[PDB]
Amino acid sequence: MVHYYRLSLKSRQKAPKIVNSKYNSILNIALKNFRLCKKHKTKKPVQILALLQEIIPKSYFGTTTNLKRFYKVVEKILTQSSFECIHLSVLHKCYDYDAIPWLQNVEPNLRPKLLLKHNLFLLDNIVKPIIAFYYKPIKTLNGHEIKFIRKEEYISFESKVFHKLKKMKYLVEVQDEVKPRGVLNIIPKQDNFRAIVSIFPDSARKPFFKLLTSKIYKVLEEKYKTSGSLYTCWSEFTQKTQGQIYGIKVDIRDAYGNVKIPVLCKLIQSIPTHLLDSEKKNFIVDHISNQFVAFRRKIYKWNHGLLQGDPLSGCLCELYMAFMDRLYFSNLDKDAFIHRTVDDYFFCSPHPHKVYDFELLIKGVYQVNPTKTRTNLPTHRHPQDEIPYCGKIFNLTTRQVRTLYKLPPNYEIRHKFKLWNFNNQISDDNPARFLQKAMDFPFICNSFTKFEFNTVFNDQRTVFANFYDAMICVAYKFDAAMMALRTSFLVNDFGFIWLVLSSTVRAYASRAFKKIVTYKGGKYRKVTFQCLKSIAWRAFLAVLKRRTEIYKGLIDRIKSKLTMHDGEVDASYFCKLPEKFRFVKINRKASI
DNA sequence: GGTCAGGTCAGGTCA
Ligand SMILES: [K+]
Ligand SMILES: [Mg+2]
Ligand SMILES: [Mg+2]
Ligand SMILES: [Mg+2]
Ligand SMILES: [Mg+2]
Repeated sequence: MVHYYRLSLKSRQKAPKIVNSKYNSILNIALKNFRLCKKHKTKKPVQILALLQEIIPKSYFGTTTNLKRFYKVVEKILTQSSFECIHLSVLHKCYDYDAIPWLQNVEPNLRPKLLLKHNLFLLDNIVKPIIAFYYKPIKTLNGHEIKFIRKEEYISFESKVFHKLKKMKYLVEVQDEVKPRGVLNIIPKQDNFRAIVSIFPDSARKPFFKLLTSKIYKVLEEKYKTSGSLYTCWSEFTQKTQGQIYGIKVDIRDAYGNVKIPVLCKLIQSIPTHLLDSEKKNFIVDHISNQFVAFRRKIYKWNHGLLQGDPLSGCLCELYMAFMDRLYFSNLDKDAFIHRTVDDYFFCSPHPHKVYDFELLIKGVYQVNPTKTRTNLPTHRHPQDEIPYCGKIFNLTTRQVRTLYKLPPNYEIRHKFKLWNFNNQISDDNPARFLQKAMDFPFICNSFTKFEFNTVFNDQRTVFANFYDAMICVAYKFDAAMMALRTSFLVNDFGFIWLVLSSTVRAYASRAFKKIVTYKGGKYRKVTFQCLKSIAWRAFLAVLKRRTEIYKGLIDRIKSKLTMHDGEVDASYFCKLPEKFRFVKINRKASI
């Protein structure tokens, strides 16, 4: 059946004027207060919990323990992440039914269900609605994190930039009631406004879009020869060049916006008809040449480049950019190294003047964002030996590369992991499936690759560092899952935890070992399987020590094989958790 | 049973 209740406000319901006859009269006073609360002054200092304790009479809850149990899930909603869920069970289970006065008159057998129902009501009709009334939730796009802005200042931000967009031709109204492709959302991006579109779901045309994008990636393969895998690029470049590596990374400003629809349409028509049929060709071009979008119940045309959020703008922008930089890429200096994922260029060469020339070559052809550009060039004001590109960190001097992590200060790492799956729901009495499914290798698979475990251009100690960081991530995921077990499963009778923990350390060590042996490097000495597993456990402890009273049984059990080969490993790094992970917030508390 | 090939689901990466 269904054992999950979703935390997102999306599923909320607009409160009725009166209680529905099914629910008890008590709720109405809450409802009344809610209306009063909505009418109440919209003071900018606002805490959802305080206002919420006023509108909801405590008498509904009866005892303070019952009330606190309910406001715990309210707090969870205030601190929610995308896709997060709780068990519906938690809304009735372990509630002191003797305290609830209105329930006391009713027969005990029906008390849970009724309670459940009523609790459900108050969340969908009051809690989620009032939160949505005072606050607006926007995805940070860093993990599953959700930032809560005051509704007023978000509407002012979105309308400010909406007028800043109507004034310029970027957004016009074509006003012929043409069907909206999707709804435009404006979601803050530091300085930039990052305007995107949530397309409306179309299942009938989705296979056609997939066919189209497949054909376009095939024209990118057949023509404009693939630039090559970044791993082998870096490998051959570091092996062939012995001198100091000078490199620059540049971020194209509004890569999708500044594409020219006329040029891209006439480029789409250029494709030979056997690789793309002319009827399909015409579809591609009139799709991208006519982009119609619904804003505040109004429809507008988008005439600035490729609309972001489309199901065919990515492959098209790649087609455009890759064709457009063919001249440089086709033949450069044999010494030189260049690579672009999408909108992000990375160029390294022994000769500094060449890197300088490349910066100015790209800067003239396109308009860049100058804060995002990173280089070790002496002429630049803040040269760095470590340059970040494609979710990795390349140190040009050391020639070492390490996984890049994006953890702002005060960031709560629990956001990074999706523990709840509404399509495949685990019952509350099956904690083992939840914890296991959380610890399946697929989530860290990206970091268990050649790039991070190769020793061809990576030092052995840097291989150790990458694996240690990956295991730290795994452990934070484990701890988050444990908290989820305690918050919603609430299964106190749990001893299966250690089996999953140990099995996962074993298996991840095996995977990293098998990928490390396959991509043996010249810098490779001897790499223990045993001390790799031991490093996994020390990485765990670095995280579990953050909640040592709650975990002390487990951590003391862990301490009782940690045997660490080669003198280059400092070994201080493995005992103390890295500085990046020390300040991430592992306790959730309502900040609104 | 042991491979494959297709398909599906899942969680992660990049921009
Ligand atoms: K960016
Ligand atoms: Mg970028
Ligand atoms: Mg960009
Ligand atoms: Mg991660
Ligand atoms: Mg997915």
